[PDB]
Amino acid sequence: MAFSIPPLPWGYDGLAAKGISKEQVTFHYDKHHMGYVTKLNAAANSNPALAAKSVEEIIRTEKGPIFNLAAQIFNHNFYWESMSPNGGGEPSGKLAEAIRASFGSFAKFKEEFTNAAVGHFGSGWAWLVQDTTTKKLKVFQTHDAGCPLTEADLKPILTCDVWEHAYYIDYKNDRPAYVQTFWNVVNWDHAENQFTR
Amino acid sequence: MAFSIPPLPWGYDGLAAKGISKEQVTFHYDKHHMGYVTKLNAAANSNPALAAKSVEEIIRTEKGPIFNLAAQIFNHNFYWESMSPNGGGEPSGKLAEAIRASFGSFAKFKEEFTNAAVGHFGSGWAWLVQDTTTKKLKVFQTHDAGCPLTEADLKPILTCDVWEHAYYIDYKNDRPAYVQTFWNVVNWDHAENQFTR
Ligand SMILES: [Fe+3]
Ligand SMILES: [Fe+3]
Repeated sequence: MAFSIPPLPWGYDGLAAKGISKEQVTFHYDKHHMGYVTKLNAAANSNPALAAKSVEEIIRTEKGPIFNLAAQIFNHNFYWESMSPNGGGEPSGKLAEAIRASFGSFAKFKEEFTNAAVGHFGSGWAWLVQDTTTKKLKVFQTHDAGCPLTEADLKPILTCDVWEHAYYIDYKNDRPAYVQTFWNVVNWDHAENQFTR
Repeated sequence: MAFSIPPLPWGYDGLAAKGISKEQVTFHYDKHHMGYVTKLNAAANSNPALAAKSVEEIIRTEKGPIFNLAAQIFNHNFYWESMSPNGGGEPSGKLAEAIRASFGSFAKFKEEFTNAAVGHFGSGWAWLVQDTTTKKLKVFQTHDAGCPLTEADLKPILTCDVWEHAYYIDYKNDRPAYVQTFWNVVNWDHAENQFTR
């Protein structure tokens, strides 16, 4: 039973106190996120070769509907880890310095990331990524199930899901208020560990 | 103040007895549909030439965010017309015959359209269109704000919005159930009129 996903890092109701409700997290994880696993497992049932590949291996090598499934699996995993009930505020140490050295300031990064997340048209993802050659951090968008892992030199640090299902239950059309909530839950512990390796 | 949209053909609660609630229609129309109009009016404020263009002219000639706004305006206008509190069932007369002449049967058409609507990944639109050269009817998908008017010989007949905001209030993740509701409100009167010209 080929593919699985980790449990939510902080439980179904983990972000309720900070603006992402138990109901919002339940539909998103149980229906959307697990739905991809379900569909991937069905594809894997008749293809032993596919079943033996990691989600990351699939993202790097596959195309079409099967790519979208693995990509969405990784993106959602990374999304839940990008948030915490103890998130928010600004980072410190290595990451905070790197943000300054790439964006000029935290405020400027926050502006660019907000503008990317709020401005994305249709279904997609706002990322903080690092260029592994230059070591520069950048804001980076993907559309639909796009994933920075398909680009040779990009290492994801953080992501915010901006598909409508990520926020529709709590925020309806109001994605700006959702993104403001993302800033209150953003997990700098996870981001720092991604940055460091 | 340059652009406007028609009122809902059948009122905010018009489809509530057939599976699309007042709430769902209110957010879709008041927030999403009218939101495009507001954003297009802001672009038109400083650009008298754009302000004097029809939405269809913009769809055929402009590119980028301004295209997306006009195309979404047209597409949503067409969507509301594509439904009716008196819709559902099967067409009659000229359109019913043309459906048979293009798909082999109404059932086959319905299967193909349902598969398109349900299967569309990310944000988009399922359409019935006519090729104005061959006269043949086809199921045709657009992604994001894509609009059949950008292709020379396609005339739209009907559309179902499959952006998550179109169904998320009433149906959450369950797009299949939403598409089944679409079949109960589909407006053959609008379809027939688009077909005949
Ligand atoms: Fe999602
Ligand atoms: Fe819509």
